[PDB]
Amino acid sequence: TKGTSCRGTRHNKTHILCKRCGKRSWHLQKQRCASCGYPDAKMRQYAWGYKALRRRTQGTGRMRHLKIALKR
Amino acid sequence: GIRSVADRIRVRMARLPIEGEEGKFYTLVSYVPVASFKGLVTKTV
Amino acid sequence: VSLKLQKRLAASVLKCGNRKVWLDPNETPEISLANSRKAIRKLIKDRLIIKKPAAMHSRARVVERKQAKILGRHTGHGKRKGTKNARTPQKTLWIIRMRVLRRLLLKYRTTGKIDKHMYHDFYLKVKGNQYKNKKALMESIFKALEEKKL
Amino acid sequence: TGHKGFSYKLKLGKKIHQNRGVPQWFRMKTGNTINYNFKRRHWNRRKMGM
RNA sequence: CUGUUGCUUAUAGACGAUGGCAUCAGAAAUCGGUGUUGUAAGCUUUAGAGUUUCUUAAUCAAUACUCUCGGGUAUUGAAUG
RNA sequence: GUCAUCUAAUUAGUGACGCGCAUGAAUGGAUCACCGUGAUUCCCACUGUCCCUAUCUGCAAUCUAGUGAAACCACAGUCAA
RNA sequence: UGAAACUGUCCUUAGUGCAGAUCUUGGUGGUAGUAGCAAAUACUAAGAAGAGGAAAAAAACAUCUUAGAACUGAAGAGGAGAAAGGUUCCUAAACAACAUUACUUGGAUUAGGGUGAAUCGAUCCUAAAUUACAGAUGGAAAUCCUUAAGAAAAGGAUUGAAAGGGAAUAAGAUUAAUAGUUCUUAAUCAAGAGAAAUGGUAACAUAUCAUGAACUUUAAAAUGGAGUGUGAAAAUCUACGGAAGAGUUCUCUUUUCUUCUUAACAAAAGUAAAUUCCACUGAAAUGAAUCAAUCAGAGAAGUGGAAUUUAUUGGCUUUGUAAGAAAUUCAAUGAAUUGUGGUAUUUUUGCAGUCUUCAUAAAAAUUAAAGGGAAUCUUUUGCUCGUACUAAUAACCGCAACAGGUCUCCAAGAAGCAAAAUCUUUAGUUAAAUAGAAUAACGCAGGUAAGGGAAGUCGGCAACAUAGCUCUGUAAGUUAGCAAGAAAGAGUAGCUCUGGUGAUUAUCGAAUCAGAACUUUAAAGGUUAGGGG
RNA sequence: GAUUCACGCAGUGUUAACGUGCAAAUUACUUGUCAUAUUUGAGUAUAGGGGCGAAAGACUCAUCGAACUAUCUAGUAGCUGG
Repeated sequence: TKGTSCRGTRHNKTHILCKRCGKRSWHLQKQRCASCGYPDAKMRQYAWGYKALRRRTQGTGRMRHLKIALKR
Repeated sequence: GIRSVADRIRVRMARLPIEGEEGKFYTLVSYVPVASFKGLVTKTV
Repeated sequence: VSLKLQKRLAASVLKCGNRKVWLDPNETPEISLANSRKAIRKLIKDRLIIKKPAAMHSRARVVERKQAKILGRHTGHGKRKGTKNARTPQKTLWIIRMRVLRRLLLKYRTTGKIDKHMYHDFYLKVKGNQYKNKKALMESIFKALEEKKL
Repeated sequence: TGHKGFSYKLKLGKKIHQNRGVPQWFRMKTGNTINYNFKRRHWNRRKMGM
């Protein structure tokens, strides 16, 4: 009963939406975000996760103010 | 019920013209209740 | 057409189930135009929609078996399926008897037939399971009083 | 659930709003390839995971 | 000539095949013969252990008697007409 | 293993004997009353387990209308020496 | 065929030649119109809509209405919630694709509509636990500390429960869909505005009354489980009297069935059960009492009182709300009725004592009282967020409309010891991976069998057999408690009767036990239901 | 921390069904068990040479005699295939 039968009770969320990165990676019991490392002031980035750097970094968003400054 | 039917049944079926098209006919089987089936033969009513 | 909406709305108005709603089979066009509870209420008033009577469930057979049981017609040995204590609990028989016998002793003491000393002696005898029923207790009380007066 | 937070409910409504197809007039534009919305989902097919 | 098709066809049969009849065909009732079970439903039917109400007549009553060797079934893979 | 006993018949079971390949005392020795979906043997009863197979029902398998996969596949597919 | 770039020679250069790598990616065959589309008892006739039952039976036909026949059987295939889902909810148009045939159906396509709160929850408090400034530690990231280390916080910071604690709302009606949320009627709560009381012997009592600060204490919020007795309400059953409607009726049946109801919040005609206290009196010849207990000169029993509890005021009947509502009929909006009981069963909610622990079975927000004596009725407002729907043999998790899994509330009749098996009423559904014909083998599921009875087999594996209740009877062994339902034997049906067990003072009522004639197909066995030594 | 039945639950047997299944462990009967060492929801705590374990090397998201995921990494191969 480690397969089909055991998956009946999976109705309790572990992760909910985060507030700084917007992904469903906020661990409720741990009270931390597994992706952007919330509470932590610095954004969570690792050199072994080179793809996770290119998924969310500078220039992957709107660049609302920096686009004016750099062009200036 | 669904598990049993009467041993013998007497019916009367009448050939009548179809209301819409006059070329064709249709049969109407009706039920004729009788007390006992003894001495009953095929009768053209 | 599909009168599923009318069958559901009629049941809600009639406060019955969908199994009791009767929609006229010869007036399907008129019912189909009724797409609101106000129109359904009008159709009920005109008897196009009727609340069917509940299926009859008669207790006549059950009653006539109760009377035969009262006279003892079905209470044999081959009709009993529970133990003796299950059918007639022994504890509750004792509860009734103690209430019956102690009621009588209290009545005799307050009337004046027996005093507090003879009531006390008869109280413990009753608790000790000396007398089977009410008649056996009144006999012993009468016997004791006669011996006292002799 | 019947009970939800205010912010979560608004993100539920947006997911409802984004589950729509291309309007017909947008499909008549010159040099238009956007005929179907490939980000569409249905409740019984894919769970939005939120 | 032969095959299909029909008898919701059999002496045959998983399907094909095989066998029979095809307007003097076929099918169906009813009907008699032949079997199975065990004596139908009715009643102002005679036995009924007892009981009740009238005042001694009703009524209730497992079963049981006569009509009743009754009633019911019987090709569906039974036999006649 | 040897002697009894169980059976017509006992590498099985039980009771005894013990120079015991290599039993034995909190690595616990001996002892069993209740208890056990625990291991083993024997009686009574019952029976298609069997002598020895017959037969009944439902769902399939068979044929048809609609619908319709997969494993596998060098090429393929009669024998003797 | 194709419609815009390309070729030959010489040098140079290289991502330069494929049949294999279980090679990578893409496409496609035979198998093959084959295996399958067989758990959840089941569908039929008439009519409507539709292109969509035609036809030499092409034997089958999706949706909707009616009728027949049925199943889930009220611990449900019913009515609702928590989590999870997220628009799947309602309606209309439409059927290309999807629901192993089809679909006019759909939880599927398209377009609209839909979630209303001072009283329900979140918000407030704290539990296990969690996290900050300063401090301490570390090369570092960071770790420790949660009131101890602090010039921080009368006393200790943040978070932590949509099942713990918690100010206050109900009945009827309404929508295609929302309703303790809208409408009508009727209420409640919080925050505001306009030298200081009597009575009773006492327990204690008085439509606000009748002053009561700092400070301190007490109580509530706030506490296991089992078992027995019982108060009250509801459901079922039943007694008397009916009113209205319905079913049966050539055989009877003064007959069988349905309705006869009432909220929050308050009032006080009448009247209960249990417990604890108060006054008088002083118990032995000891008494009082329970199903059991248990109690008394630190004062029993008696008599008279006081208090609290009994799902809001004050428990039940009753009253206001309130009959004007709602239910059952009748007429064509208007008319009628809406008594009184039970020494019966179950459920719910309280109460009283008893048993049990090497188990003693939360805290705070918040409220009231006390000790002390410092000081001298009307009206306004009640903000933020959730609220649709499923909650599962189709809306959640398993790749799916998966026989798996997933926490709860309400709960009718028969029969019975039983919430068992079996049948039914209210409600739900007749579809839930397609059918029709034939009735071969071999199968899966359920069965029976002459005579013999384990000879079958590793092995009584499988199946058969015993099975309820009453009475009699019951061994060796034993830790003396058990073995024991040991083993073993007998009885049991239907009908007509008889007797025992009570209450009120002749009337009324309960299922339980015992016995006797008679009859037959000789009686637990439909279902449920120990094989023994 | 007695004997049993029921709602439930488990998994003793058939070594039955199924075994390109209803199901990547389920179905039917049989059996056992069915309140105190009981069953169960939510919250909470324990994390990789670590945890948790009435102890089977069992369980730690179908992965356990050392999880999952990414980097070192195109790890090395006297061996196999092209």
